[PDB]
Amino acid sequence: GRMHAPGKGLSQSALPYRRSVPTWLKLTSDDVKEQIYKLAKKGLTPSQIGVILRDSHGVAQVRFVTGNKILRILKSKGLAPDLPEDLYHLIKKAVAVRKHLERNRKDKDAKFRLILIESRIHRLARYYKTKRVLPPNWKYESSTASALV
Amino acid sequence: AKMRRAELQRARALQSYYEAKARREKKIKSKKYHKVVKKGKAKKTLPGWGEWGGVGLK
Amino acid sequence: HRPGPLKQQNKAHKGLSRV
Amino acid sequence: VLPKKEKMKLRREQWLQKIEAIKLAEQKHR
Amino acid sequence: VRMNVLADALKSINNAEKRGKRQVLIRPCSKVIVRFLTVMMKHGYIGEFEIIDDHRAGKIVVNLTGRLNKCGVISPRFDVQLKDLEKWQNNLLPSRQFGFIVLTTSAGIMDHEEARRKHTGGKILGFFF
Amino acid sequence: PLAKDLLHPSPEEEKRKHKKKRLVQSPNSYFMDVKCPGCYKITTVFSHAQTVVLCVGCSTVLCQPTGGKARLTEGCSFRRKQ
RNA sequence: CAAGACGGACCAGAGCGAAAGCAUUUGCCAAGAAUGUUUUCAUUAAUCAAGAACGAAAGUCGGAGGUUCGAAGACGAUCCGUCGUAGUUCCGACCAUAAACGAUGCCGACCGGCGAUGCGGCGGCGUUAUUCCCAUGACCCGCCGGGCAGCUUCCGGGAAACCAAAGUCUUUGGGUUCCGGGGGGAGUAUGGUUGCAAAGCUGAAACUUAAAGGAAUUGACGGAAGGGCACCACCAGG
RNA sequence: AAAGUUGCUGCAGUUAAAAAGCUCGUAGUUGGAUCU
Repeated sequence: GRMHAPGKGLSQSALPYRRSVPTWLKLTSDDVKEQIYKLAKKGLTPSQIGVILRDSHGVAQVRFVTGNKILRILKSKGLAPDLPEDLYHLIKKAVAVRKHLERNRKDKDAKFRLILIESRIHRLARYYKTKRVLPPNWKYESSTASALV
Repeated sequence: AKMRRAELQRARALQSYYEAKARREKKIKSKKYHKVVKKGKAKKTLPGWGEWGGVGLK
Repeated sequence: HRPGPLKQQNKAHKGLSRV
Repeated sequence: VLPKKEKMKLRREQWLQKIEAIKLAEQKHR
Repeated sequence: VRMNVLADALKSINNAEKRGKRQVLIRPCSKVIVRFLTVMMKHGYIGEFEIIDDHRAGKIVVNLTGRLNKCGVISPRFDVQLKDLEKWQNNLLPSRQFGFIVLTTSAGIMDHEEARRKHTGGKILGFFF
Repeated sequence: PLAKDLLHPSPEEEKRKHKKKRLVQSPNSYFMDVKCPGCYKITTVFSHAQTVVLCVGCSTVLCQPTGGKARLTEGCSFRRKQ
């Protein structure tokens, strides 16, 4: 079930059993990696890179073709951000909700949802501190939240 | 064909009334109500429409 | 006399120191 | 209907009866 | 959430057996589940099974035969010293002949008779009669 | 009743089931190749694409994203691929 | 003409929300479930002592406004009526309690049928947008997913009412939280703690008792009600 | 000891004593598959 919602939905992606590249795909691994590099230089999150490569160029799975996932490809070249993209999106949402709250003080629903968001932030920050992605002195603070975005 | 269509529409309406009554009764958890209903179950050309239909004129 | 089912009776709500 | 004491006794007795029947059936296989 | 997939497998098999089904699907597969099913196979309790391999944790389709009365997990995995083993079967088995405590020992996953022959103890996983 | 081979389901049942709940899960989407009406070029487009897909040479909108399957522009030709 | 209040009928078998709750149009703002997905991360999760957010109504402290209703109160009758104080309305602080109900923790698996409904998606002839000039909306058929709610059932369970969970339980172990231990004394005394207050949270013992309680099936029973008959009953009469 | 009226083995918590107003809300308890 959902981590803060009462929903329990099944919807997700289902990978096929064939891990082999299809015969009709003529793109080599380095061409796909060059597309990844120019897309990241356009300023795109790895999720957006995967969606664009799936839709327009027909690359179904980047790891099945190149052998590495998008974040590792961007990391080896060095075009990867300091904080991860899910934590970035959560902190951006928390900043937006806090701005809405400072303009609108009666919205107790917005207060409850902000508490939900920053609890999700605390769980993800604990995970990233445990596996050494974030430095151990990193801490999410309310005023420092907009400074990260 | 169309008669079965009208029959199905009537069936939908009747099932609506029946399911409304069913939910209303299923909310009731009092034992006296269930005991009484158990006792009850164990116990068991036209003038008009067209034009002015009258004596003076039709 | 014992009242019947038709009779209205509502179910009750249950609510020194050692020295 | 009937008290739970002899229902428990009947259930455990019939269970031991299936235990003995399957024991004799499995002993017959040797 | 889902913890102890062996419990889920054994409950699924027991519920399938009580309805008089012949064939049951088990997800997810595991090494411990396959070893337990092989142990029940060698004693002639759950017939035949086949492992469907997708690129996830797999599934198992098991051919039930009819002899099995109750297969069950024991959670948590209690340590079974070789003396204590005797007590354990008097707690779980309805007789001293049939039924099976399954132990994981350093000699493998096996039943209590074979663990007594190999003279070793381990963690209790279940029982089936 | 109570007698069927779970190991060998028929194509109609395995097609009918949810994409995760099959014997082995498999997607329902596909990659299809599209010819623009104003050109001859081949574009490989995901069936459930979330991005609007422009022609690399003509810059004509091939498909518009919807809730499920993508909505092709009228005039475009498409073929199922692989 | 004005002031405050409130959004009926449509309005449900509906929907949304963590709960309390939520019904005039329009615009803005920031959230959200489900669905779809050959995106990404790759165990990041489940459950709660501590601590914190929200919490109907009534209530308390400052303002504003006071149409209706209205605790108290003044009158008139003898559970009602006239007038109407605090309040009910808005803003800012508190209080944190309800039959705050499914008198029914949360997360996970397995285990019958049916045809209805809300949202999303997929496939498909047809009718419609005064035969619509292709799509699109509205209907129609079927399927899939997460829902709300029914009917049915020797799945099993229960003391029974009944429950598709209140099942998979003496054949007794998926994970974890709160909590009861005969009836009273008694939510009392005492101490602590929160609160401006009203009160809230925590909470005994001495003693006393043989019961307390839950579920269901039932004869007789002075009577009571619906009818019918009779000039040894009645109306009008002799 | 009977007693499964202290219940780890091994009780219960709709209607009998009993599930917290509700959810975010650290510690402690539990944690998917995989390496001969």
